[PDB]
Parts: sequence; structure tokens; C-alpha cells
Amino acid sequence: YEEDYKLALEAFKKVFNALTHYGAKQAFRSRARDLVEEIYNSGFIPTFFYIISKAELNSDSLDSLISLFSSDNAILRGSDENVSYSAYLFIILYYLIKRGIIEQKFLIQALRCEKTRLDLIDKLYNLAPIISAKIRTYLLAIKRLSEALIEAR
Amino acid sequence: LYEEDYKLALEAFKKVFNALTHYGAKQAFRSRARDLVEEIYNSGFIPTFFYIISKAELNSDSLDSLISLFSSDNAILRGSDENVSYSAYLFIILYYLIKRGIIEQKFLIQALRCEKTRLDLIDKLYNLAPIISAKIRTYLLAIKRLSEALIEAR
Amino acid sequence: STQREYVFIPITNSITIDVKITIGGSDHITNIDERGIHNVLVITGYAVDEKNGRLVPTLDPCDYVKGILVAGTPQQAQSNDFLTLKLPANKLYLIRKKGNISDDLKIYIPYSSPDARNSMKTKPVSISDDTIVNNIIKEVFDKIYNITQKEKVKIEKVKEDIKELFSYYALEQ
Amino acid sequence: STQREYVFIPITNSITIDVKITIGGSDHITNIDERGIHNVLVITGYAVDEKNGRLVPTLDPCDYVKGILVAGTPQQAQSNDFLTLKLPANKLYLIRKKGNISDDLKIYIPYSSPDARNSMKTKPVSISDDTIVNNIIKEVFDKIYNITQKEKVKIEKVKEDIKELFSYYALEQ
Amino acid sequence: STQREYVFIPITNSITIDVKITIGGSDHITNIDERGIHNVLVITGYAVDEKNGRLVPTLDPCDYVKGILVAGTPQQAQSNDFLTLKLPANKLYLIRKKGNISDDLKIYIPYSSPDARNSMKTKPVSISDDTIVNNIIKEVFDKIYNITQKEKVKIEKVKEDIKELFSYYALEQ
Amino acid sequence: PYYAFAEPFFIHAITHLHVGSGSSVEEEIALPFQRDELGYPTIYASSLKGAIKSFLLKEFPDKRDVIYKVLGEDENPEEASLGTFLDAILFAIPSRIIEIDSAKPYVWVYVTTYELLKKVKLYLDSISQLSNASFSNLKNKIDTILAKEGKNITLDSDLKSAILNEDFYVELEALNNKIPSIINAGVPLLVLEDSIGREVINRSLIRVRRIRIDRDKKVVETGGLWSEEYVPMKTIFFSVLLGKESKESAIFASCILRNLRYVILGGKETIGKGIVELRWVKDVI
Amino acid sequence: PYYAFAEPFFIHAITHLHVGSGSSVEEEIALPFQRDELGYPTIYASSLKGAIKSFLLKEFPDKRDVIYKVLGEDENPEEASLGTFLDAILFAIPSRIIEIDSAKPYVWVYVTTYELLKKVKLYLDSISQLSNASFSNLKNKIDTILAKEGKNITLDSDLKSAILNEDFYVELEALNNKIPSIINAGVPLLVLEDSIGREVINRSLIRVRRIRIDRDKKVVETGGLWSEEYVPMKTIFFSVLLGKESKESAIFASCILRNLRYVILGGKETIGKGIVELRWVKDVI
Amino acid sequence: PYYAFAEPFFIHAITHLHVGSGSSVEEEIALPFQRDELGYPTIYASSLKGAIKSFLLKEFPDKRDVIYKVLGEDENPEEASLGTFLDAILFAIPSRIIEIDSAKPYVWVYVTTYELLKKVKLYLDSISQLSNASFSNLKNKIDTILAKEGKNITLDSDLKSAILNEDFYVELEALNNKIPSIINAGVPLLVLEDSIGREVINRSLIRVRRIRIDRDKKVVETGGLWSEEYVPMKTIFFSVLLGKESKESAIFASCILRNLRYVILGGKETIGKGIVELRWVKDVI
Repeated sequence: YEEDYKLALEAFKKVFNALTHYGAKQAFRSRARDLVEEIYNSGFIPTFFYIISKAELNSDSLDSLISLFSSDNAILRGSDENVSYSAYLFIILYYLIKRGIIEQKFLIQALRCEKTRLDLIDKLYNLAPIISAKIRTYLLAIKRLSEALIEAR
Repeated sequence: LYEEDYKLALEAFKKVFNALTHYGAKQAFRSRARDLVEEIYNSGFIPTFFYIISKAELNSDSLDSLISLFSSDNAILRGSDENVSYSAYLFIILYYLIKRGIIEQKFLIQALRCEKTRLDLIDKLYNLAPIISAKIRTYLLAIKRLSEALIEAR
Repeated sequence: STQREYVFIPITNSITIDVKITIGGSDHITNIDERGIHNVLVITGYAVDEKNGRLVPTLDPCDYVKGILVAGTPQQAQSNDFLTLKLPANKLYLIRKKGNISDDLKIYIPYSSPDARNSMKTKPVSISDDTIVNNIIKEVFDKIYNITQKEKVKIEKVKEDIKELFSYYALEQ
Repeated sequence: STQREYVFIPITNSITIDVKITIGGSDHITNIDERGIHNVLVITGYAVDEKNGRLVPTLDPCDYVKGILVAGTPQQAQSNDFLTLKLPANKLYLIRKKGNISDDLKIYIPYSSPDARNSMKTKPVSISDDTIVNNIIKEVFDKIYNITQKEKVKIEKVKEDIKELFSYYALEQ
Repeated sequence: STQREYVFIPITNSITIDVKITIGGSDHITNIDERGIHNVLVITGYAVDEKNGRLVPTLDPCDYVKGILVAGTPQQAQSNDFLTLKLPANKLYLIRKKGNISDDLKIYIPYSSPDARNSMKTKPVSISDDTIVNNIIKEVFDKIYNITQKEKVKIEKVKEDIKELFSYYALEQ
Repeated sequence: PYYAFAEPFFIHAITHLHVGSGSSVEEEIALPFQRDELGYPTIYASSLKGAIKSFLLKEFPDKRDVIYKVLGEDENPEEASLGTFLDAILFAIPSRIIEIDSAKPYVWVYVTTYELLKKVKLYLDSISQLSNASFSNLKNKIDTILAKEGKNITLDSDLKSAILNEDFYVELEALNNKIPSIINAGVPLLVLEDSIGREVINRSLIRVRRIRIDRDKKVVETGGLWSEEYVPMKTIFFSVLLGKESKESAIFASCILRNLRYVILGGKETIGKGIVELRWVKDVI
Repeated sequence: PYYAFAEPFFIHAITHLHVGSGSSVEEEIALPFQRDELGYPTIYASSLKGAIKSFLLKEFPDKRDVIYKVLGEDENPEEASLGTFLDAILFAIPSRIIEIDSAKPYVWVYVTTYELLKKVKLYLDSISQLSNASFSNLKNKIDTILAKEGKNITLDSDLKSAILNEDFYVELEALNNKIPSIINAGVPLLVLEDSIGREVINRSLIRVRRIRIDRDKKVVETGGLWSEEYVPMKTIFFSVLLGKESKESAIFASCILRNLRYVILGGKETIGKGIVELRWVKDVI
Repeated sequence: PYYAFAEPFFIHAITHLHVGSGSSVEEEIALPFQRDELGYPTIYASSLKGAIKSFLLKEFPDKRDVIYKVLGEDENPEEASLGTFLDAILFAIPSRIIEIDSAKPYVWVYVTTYELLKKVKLYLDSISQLSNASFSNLKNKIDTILAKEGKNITLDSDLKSAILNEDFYVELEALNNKIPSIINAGVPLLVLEDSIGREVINRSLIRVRRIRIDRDKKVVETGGLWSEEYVPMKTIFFSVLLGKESKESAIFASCILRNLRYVILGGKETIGKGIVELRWVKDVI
């Protein structure tokens, strides 16, 4: 019985609403269709570095994220590319908060302070072989949802 | 007992048959009828439903075609035979769910009309996936046989 | 009522006699079982004030103080300066959270007014210079935990756990 | 070793004083737990002697005595009539078996000479007249068994089972 | 080479003074390590003569005797009633079978002529009356597997496997 | 009276079970089970008596006289028997289950319908007036259950919904009382409406295709193909052993039946079918 | 006793195996494996008997009569057989594991559920009553396990937690760490609950699309496409071989079964399925 | 002996190899390699048998009757086939290496695990008992390797440390510089503990995205994009070819398998995948 499709539905509700411009939606759809195969081939840690490097984790975008974890009325603002990459980062972190892989207080307390995003990535590193196995179906679900509910350019 | 499901299969098949207008669409739907029930009962109903919707390309045009088809029987599904066949199969499933009282026709028809509600429709499906998988098997097998019998091999 | 008291882990020995109670209740949230120190509560936003060490109220999320949790109410020379507070047992930033709690708890905090006549320009400080590790082990880590040196032979673990687990932020003042 | 004795269970109020000790050791089989008596023993080919109920050896396989076997000894004033004999705890004939027994056991039987002057026509007797069942629990299963009224509160069923599950055969003579 | 001597394991004490070579050579085919007894020998078509226990040969394949294979030679008081034979170690009936053997041994066995003057009606015999095992452990394994009482505090294990392991067939005259 | 006492008992299939009936070709098996009159499996009283007779004559070879008295003779078919079995009534067949947001997650449940319970109550009520057979908790539970007829009922008040044998969705409701576990398994019992219960039960029976193979070239022989139904493991049938007054009957019931736990029933013993545990309803429930 | 010998034994799949129960009316494309009465795989003892018998008729051609006696004649059987097989109960299936962080990590594990142990317990309890055999060691270990029937446990390991068949996260619990092994292998054994075990065990099976290619042009022929369930290597079943005394049964138990190590069960033998090793619990435990 | 001849062999991939495993919805590779029961690649003996059978049928067209006898008929099977392929266990996959603690700089190396070796040993142990052939040489090599279980082990080198497939670091130990390399190659063989061996083996596989371009304009087709999975060239699988006593089996083992070296395993042959070399253990070790 498959609750990763359920968790995927919740995360997709959140991000689909948190993107105003339609181009941001479509960019997210492309990230969804691509980064799952990437995370399968290359692995989790390389792909994570890729995403977070194309996400523009300032204290503004990270604020929009930290609120998105609870808001239902938050908004991801920025360029289509930055916001698509941050939305996928939220997808991943949202999986990690549920499924108890990362303590939510730790994830928040690290997203706030820059001196702890490195420790976030260090924990992510220690756990990578677990995450890379668990998150596969979650990400395939997000892929299917994206290519269903969003259109193409 | 599920003897009703052969009447249901016949009428739903008549629908999605006289909807798909080009014959390539018909043969594509035939391939769908064959392989998708196998996938449903090997992998699960929810994975296969996600797979279907992802390949059906639910836009406004396709979804009004589906709704009118629920009602009219004069509708015609257009648009890239692979997608039109995956949407024909989506309609087969939704038609069972409606005509057998699992999803309410009102809730569903609403959900195909608006976007906040497609997600809630998918969530509602997920919550009844055991029941749908259990009850839809005879219907789907009948549809698969009907396609094999009435649509010419490609 | 279940009620604990949090004692932070700075590098100063200004923590000697600041309580009137050692054990208080029945369980110490902070556990030490063959893996080091556990359930260690992290309290953010507050920097340490080694000059009469107390948690100053800072607004920056990067600043924080770490320490352990034990039961009781300290030294009965208080109730004007401390942050007492009643928490629902899961709002605590514990690390390596071992077990669950009873849906609520009420703990205490060495609290301070900010004395806004000097800029609190904090600085992080870690626990090195093992002499302090040893004198706090003999000082605080046994006066409340005599379990150590009775059963635990791997004191070195909870020894080396002092260096690795406790960063915090001094006001520099 | 294991010494145990079999108490007879008729309605007549002669069963009260038939023993010295109840417990003796830690080994008991005729237990009772929320459902009723377990390992009720049944002696066939014998008969109750309701006028001071004891066991006369008939030859009839339609005759029996349903009683219970508990550690102890008879009155310390017997072994002239009492049949003492030891069985390997598997050649018993018991009902409502909760658990096995230790493959070895000596047994006291309240016996009597056949008294060859009376024509042993026998009579099948149940236990009824709930006033009679009450005190015969009171002086037997409330006296020998004390675990009544601490875990057995619905005593009505511990009377009820005794009503039908404890039948026997008498002399009517 | 490596001789082998067969210790029948009956209830009787006919194993009194029968082995000369305690160890002598290299090992015993029968072993005792953490899984009880290993590599037990079973001779079929043979009953026992528990009165001076020596395997009488019947022909019925349903008669068997299970014993152990020590590395010994009999008492220098034999070669007349004992059997002995050299056979390639894979004809042997072994249970609890663990490892390979020397592919060829000289097995000596307590043997006895049939005494054709009273028809042998053999009967199965299991080993109960746990004092029987309690003294046979000391009567054979104490002298051979002194490893027992030296390694296995679970004499209960090497006891229960004995009880549920060594059955055999007795002449019953 | 001339039926002095009755001992009800259950019959738990330990292995699968095949008590066979007239092979034919209309029901597309080749070798079915023994249907009663409503299509439920049942063990005829003749099969019960014969199988138990054979088992006892093999086991207790001395009481051959007592067994031949109570259960009857075969070389002297002159004196009748002092004991009889009733046709074993199917009580509870085991069914697979998929829970639907229910507290305790089970993977199989017992299933009954209301005809099965009507027949069980018929047996019990009929034998109740013997002054030796009371067990009024049993027929109490049976009757409180039969009161709730017409609804898929569950004797464990947590399921509320299920899928039985991966095909049938039943929405349950609890008996508004605890009604302690009739059968001492830690598994819930489900009493279903009759129409759906027959579907669920017919699909709970095992149907096997079997073949005969040539030992030489490992290929099926011609005409060597058939099929047969087994009753699953864990299945419970119910019957009663009725006895008359004599003293062979007493000695029978006193030592033959105290030691009769497992018995071999039906056919295909070489295939393993037919082992059964007899539970005497005088200690349990 | 009803049986002269009772020989419980394990069945270690050396290669994948496909026992039959051919295509159904719904899955007309699949060749499923033989199913239990609660959905797990099993080997119906008719297949066990046919396979072992066909093997023994050739490995021991001088004892064809000891075999015909115990395992039944096949030319003109004037009597019944003296040996029985009970159906093979799945004992422990292997599953791929992703151990989070513990002692030197494993890449697979033995997965058994509680309901399967209950069936094994029924077998061991029944045959210890119908025969002079007592398996008190196995029964003891299995009841020590069954005491913990409400949780996932682990045997001869700790693991504390794991991800079995890359889909199911289970949190385990070491039993007592004094309990010796059952199957004297090295890899641990997780006794999962039944709801989660059903799913892990369905994941351990092997569905396989197979095709039939035209030789002269290397394309799939029209129709040649089907599926097949297998049971992985290393899988352990559990059955019993039982016999009545006849002096052929003594020889059988003492000559045949002492020289019975590998056999071939099931079908698809040409493609390497079916090789199996019997383990005779009498000398594993 | 159950088997006339028993011929283990090694499959060396000359080119990359793709034996397809069928596609599912939750699959993440359109065309995945056939997987083992514990994750590694294998070749289902269905594919081996079909491959080799087609090859033989076209290369030895005079010996058609011998092929059809030992490998079954195509037109009308009135009997089984005397020949049997066991599923090919992955023996050793090649992996990139970066040396530390070593002397000779290698660019790649052979990698195998203890679980693959235990499966090979099971194959050997069973095939020795089921036939007149013992494989004492291979058996002793594998057993003296398996003695060193848990510890990562190099066979013929002195590496003492390495980085495999760019990411995984292993501190090796030299087993013995007198054990003849089972692999006929001159490159070393590392036998790895499995927790790391499976990661290395997963990263050795070759994934490749292909596209389909419209044949009227050099731009892709809608939907024409997929991924594929190959095992690298120089991979070794271990299998066995088994035959039941016959006259055609003697001819098969006599001058078919002595004239059988190169075959085409699997699919993607137009892309030049699946050229394979068989190397019989009877002469390779």
C-alpha cells in the first residue's frame, strides 16, 4: 500500500499553489521530468548539489520556503528557473520532513541560518544512500503529477 | 455478483468507440485496453492511474470532450492518438466509478471542470483505491476482450 | 507535575551552585547510554552571558545555546529573572530524540534583560582545552549524574561528547 | 515430592472438614481464571455416599464422582479407608484441562469399604438448589480457594458451572 | 588407523566397563557443541539384550539401536562376543549428521548370538524416568565427553536431546 | 429416550480437506466436495462415523469390542449402534481480507453466513434438553447473532469495512456487544448476508488442477487431467455425537473420547489432505 | 502411533522454481505459482509426491519395490500407499534489505511472518500426536517466537530497522539474543507481521515476461507473450513425510531418505527451475 | 547420476550486453536489464536457451535432430528436452579503479562479491551430486575464497587500497599469491563484502539515453526518447548446461559444445550488443 503517492499529492498541492506565473509551473514540470532520471543515474548527492546550486538560496527564497512548509498561502517568487529549482528543493525537503529522515526543527533552524546550511548538507551526505532508495517512488509520482496537471511550452 | 459489468462494459465501449474518430486512435486504445489492466493488477491501481493521467493530457478541450461524452454520445475525442487513447481509457475507468456509485457524478463532473478540484479528485481516488481495484477487474477484462474483438489488430 | 530545568553547557564554571535540586522527579530527558549524551535541547535565539552566564534574549536565528535537561526548580533565589514556561512536550529542539514525552512539560531558563547600553555583537565559542571538560565532568556531569563512575566505563565517550555537541554564542562583552 | 488429594463435590454439607492443609507446596492444577474451574477430576466406577459422602467402589462404568484434586492430605486421621495411590499425571481422567501436569503424582481418595449389606442400586445426582451450592462454595471454594472476590467477582457463573459440570452418582441407600 | 567403538545407549547399565581407549587417537565421530549431540550411529535389524546389553541380531528392519561412536577398543577382554568390521564410513547410518569421516573405520559393537530357544518378540523402548538419563550422563559422557560440565551449563540441552533422541528396541524376554 | 446424551464438537481442518462425493461432469471440477443442500461443504455422517471408526480401531486395538459396540459391527450386522454422528455442519470458513482503515490489521478472517448459523442453532437447541448439555453461552451468542440477521456483522468491533477474497467489498458493523470469541482463535469472525456469503465462501474453497505424468519422457498422459476442490485449512465444521444409555457407551465416552484430538478424514491421505482436530464443546465455550 | 516415522524437512530452492496451478480465467497471460489458503506460495503435496517419487524411481532402481510400497504403485495399484506428504508451507522467503546502520551490513535477509509460523506449529503439533515423534526443540523455538506476535522481530541479529525489497520500512526488535538459530545459515531472519509480510512476500516473487521468437526472422511470434511467477533461490518451505509401518517404510526411512539430498520439483525444468534440496529437520535441528 | 553430462561455463561479454527485463509503470528505465533475486544482473535461462538454440540450429544445420533432442522441439513437443540451462549468475563485473597502496597501476579491475560466490558454490555443490562429475578444482578455489568472508579481498594483486567506480574506497587484503586466478584474464579480481559490492556493481552498469529522429527532418519525434541499460563488455556470468542420459546427449556434449564459442545473447543486436563468448570450465580452469 503506497503512501508515497499520497505524500506526493500533498507536496504537489503545496507547490502548484505556491507558483503564481504559469511559466514557473511549466519550468517546475520540466525539472520534475528531468531530475528524477538524474537522481537515479548520478545519485542523490550530486543531484542535490545541482538543484541547490540552481535554486538561489538567499534568505528571501528560503523564507518563502520555510513559510511554505505551513502557509497554504505562501508564494514562491523569483524567476521561473529559480523558482522551479526551489520548488523541487521543497519537494525533496518536504519528503524528508515527513518520513522523519530530518528533524523538522533542524531543517527549519538550518534554512534560517547560513552557518547551518552546510550542516544540513553534511547530514544529507551521511544519509544519502538511504534517501536515494526511499525517495524514488515519491519522485516518480511527482513526475507523473507534473506531466499531468501542467502543460508544455 | 458482477454480471451488470458486462452491460456497463458494452455501453462504455460503444461510447469510447464512436468517440475516437480516426482508426489509429482506435488501435492505440486497443493497445491500451490490453496492457493497462495487466499493469493495474501487477503494479497497483494508483500507480497505473498516475501513469494514465500523465499520458492523457487533461486540458480544457479534452475534459469537455470527456464530460459531454458522459452525457451526449455525440462527442468526439481529438488530439494526438496516443493521448486520445489514454484519455479514452481514463474515461472507461471514470465511467465505471460513476455508473456504480463509487465517485458521485456531481463531484467528478465538478472536478473535471476546475483545477483546484482535480487534485481533490485524485486524492479521493487514492482513498478508495482498494475498492476500485477489487471491483473494476471484471469490467476492465470485459473491455479488453471487447477491444480485441471489435477493433482490428494493428 | 512533570517539570524540568534546563542547564546549558558553556565553557565557564559559573554553573557550580545555581540550583537547589538535583533529581527532582523521575527521568532526566538528557540521557547518557553508551552512545554519549542524548535528547540535548538546543535553544536558539539566545546567546550566553558568561559574565553571570545567562541566556540573553537575542533576535538572530544564528545565535543559540545548547545544554542538558534535568528536573526541579533551581536555588529558590529566582522567580524574578528566570524564564519558566510550559511546553507541550514536542516543541523542544532536542537532538537524537530518544523517546516520547507526556504531551506536556514545564521547564526553566536563565533569563536576562538585554541591558541595551552595549551592542550585543555575539561570537560563537566551542568547548576545547579539555581541562574544562574534566572539571565540568567532575563538577556538573557527576554531581547530577553519579550514574557515571558507577556503571558507565566509557566516560570518555560522554567526555568527548562535550567537545562535539556544544557550540554556543558569547556576547563578547 | 507431590502429594495431592481429591475432594468430592455433592450438595450435602459433609464436605466442609475433609483435609488438614490446602497449599503445602507451589504445585496446583485445579485453577480458576475468569472462566471457571480447570482440571476437574472425574473418578469412574466409584460412587458418592451422600449420607456422609465417600467413595464406594462399584463396578458400574455409568457411575462417577466429579471432584477436584489439590495438594494436601486427609485430616491427618486417615489412611485406613483412604485410597492413596500415585499415577503419572497422564493416566488421569480430567476435564477442562488448562495445562499439563508433571508426569507424576500421589493422590488421596476419600474411600470406604463397600459394606456388603446394601444392594448398591445407584442414583444419578446433580448439584442444584442454589442455596445449597452457595454455602458449599463458601465452606469449600471460598475457604480452600481464597482468590474469590479479588479476581472472581461474577461468582454467579462459578456457581453455574458447578451446577451442571459437577454431577455424580450416589447410593440413595 | 582410526578405530571406532560403538556405545549403545539403552536405559540399562550394561555400559559399565567396556571401553579401553578413552581417546587414544584423534577424536570421536560423535560430538557435542552448542547443538547437542552430533553424528549418532544407528544400527538397524538389531535389537538390544538389556540384560547384559549386547545387540542381538534379528532380521526385522524395524528394530534399531542408536548409540555413539567413541574412538576406543574393548577392554582387551573380547574378540568373541563383540562384532567388528571395516567398512567405508558412508555405508553408516548417521543422524544429526555434521561432517565427513575417515572414509574407513573398524567399528566394534557389543554383539550376542540370538539364542534360538525362545522366539524373540522385540518391543520399542524410549528413555524416560529422567534419573535414568541423569545417571547415564555421568556413566558415559562424564568419562568420554568431560567437555560436558566443562563447557555446556545447558546440560539440560544435552539431556533433553538425549531423551527425545535415543530410542531403541529391546528383546523383551 | 433412547438418545441419552450428546457431545457437540467442532472440526478444525489442520491440512486441507477433501471429503469427496460423486464424480461427474456438470460443475466443471471433476471431483467436488460434499455439498449439503445449500451448496455449502459438509461432511456426511456416514463419512464421519466410518473415518473415526477406522481411526479408533487402528489406535486402540483392544477396545475393538467397545468400538464395535458403540459404533456398530461389520461381521455381525444384527445389533444396531449406540452412537451416531450428525452431518458435520460448516461453521466458519477462513477468508482472506484487506483492511480498510481498521484498527487491528488482519490478513484473514473467519466467515459465516446466516443459514450456517441457523443450522448450528438447530443442532444445539435440539440437543439442549438432555440435562447434560448446557453450554448456554454458546447458543446465547448464536442467538444474539441471529437477531441481527440481514447485515454483514463482525464479532470484532474494529473492522467496519473489508475486502474478502480480493473480490468482495463488504461494509461491516459491530454486534453492539462484545460477544466473546466463540472460536478461540485470535481472529475475528464475520457473519455475512446469505447472498454475498455464498459468493465469498465458494471463492474461499481451493480448486486444483492435477495431472498424471509419464515417468519416462515427463509428458502428461492422455486423459490424465482433472480437478478437485479442497476445503482450506483452519476450516471449522460442527457436529454432535449422539449416544444411547448403555455402559459400553459410557466407557467409550470416558476413555475413547478423552484422547481423540486428531483424526484422518476424507480421501487423498497420501497427498496430505484429511488431518483434522476435534474440539469437544464441553471445555472450550 | 498412527505413523511409524514422521520426517519433517525443509525445501531450500537452489534455483528459482515454478510450481504450477495453471492460468486462471482472469490472468490468462500469467502462469502463477501455487497459492496457499491465505495467498502465500506453497507446494501442493501432490506435486511434492509426484516429483520426489519420479526422482526416487530412477536414483534407486533396485529399490523400485520399497518405493512402490511406500509411495504407491502406479501400474495396477491393489492397495493404498504407506507414505504421505503434507503440503509445503512457505517458511522463509528472502528479501533485499537496506540496513540503515548496524553490524556489518546485509544485502538480503530471510523474511517470515507469524501466520506461517502458526501453520508450521499446527503441523508439528499434529504429527507429534499421530506419531511417536517429539520435535520439542523446534516447537520450543517456534513458541518462543510466537509469543511476540504483535510486532516485527529479528532473530540472531538486531538491525533495529531496515528497508525490505526497497519499498517497506520496518522497525524491528531483537527477540532475546539468547535464542539459537532455526535454519543454521548466517543471514538473519525477520518475523514480520502479517499485513506487512504479505506485501514483502509478494515483492519477493519473480514475475517474468517471456516471449517466443520466430527463428527465421527474430521477431516475436503472434501470441507468444506471457508472464510467469517464480520463487527466488534460497527460499525455504517446510513439509512432512509420514509413513505407516510396513518394513518397507523402515527401509525407506533408513535407506532412501538418508540418501535424498537434491531433487527437482515443479516445471520449467529445461530453463533451470526446480532444483531443490531437502533438509530433514531431524538433523538440521 | 541424474544427469549424463554437466558442463559449467562462463559467459564473457565481448560487446555490451542487453537482455531485457520488461517495462513497468514504476520502473525509471524504459529498458532495464534482467535482475537477480537480490539485485545483481543475471541472464534468465530462458534467454540462454533460446539464444544458444537458435545459434546452434542455424550453425549446425546437419545436426538438427541432436539439437531438437537435447533442446526440445519447436513444432510438436511429444516429450520433454534432455538439456537444461541454469540461470547465469553474474560472476564478475569490471569496474574502474584508482590505485592507492599499490605498485602496478591498473585502469580497471574485476569485481565480485561473496553472495555471487555463494550462489556459484550452490550451483556447483548441487550439480556435483546430481551427476557423475565433480568440480573439485573450482570448488576448492571458491571455498578457499569464501573462507575470507566479510573482508574485501584481492586475489592476485597487492593493491591494499583502491577507489572503485570513482566513489567507493576499499582496503583489500591479498588472499594468496599462489591461488591460480579463476578468471583467465591478467587483470586482478576483487571479492568485496556485499554492502559495498552492490553499489559498485550498480555503478558499473551502463545507462544510455537514445532518441528517435523523424525521417523527414532532422528533429526528434514526439515521445522518441528513452534510456537503456547494458552490462559492460568484459562481464562474466557463470552458468551450467545439464543433460539427461541419451545418445543425442553424447553427441551434443561431444561435438556441439566443442564447436560452440561465440553466441549472440539478448537484444539490441543491430546496435552491436550481445556478442558473447562461452568458456567451458572443463578447460578454462
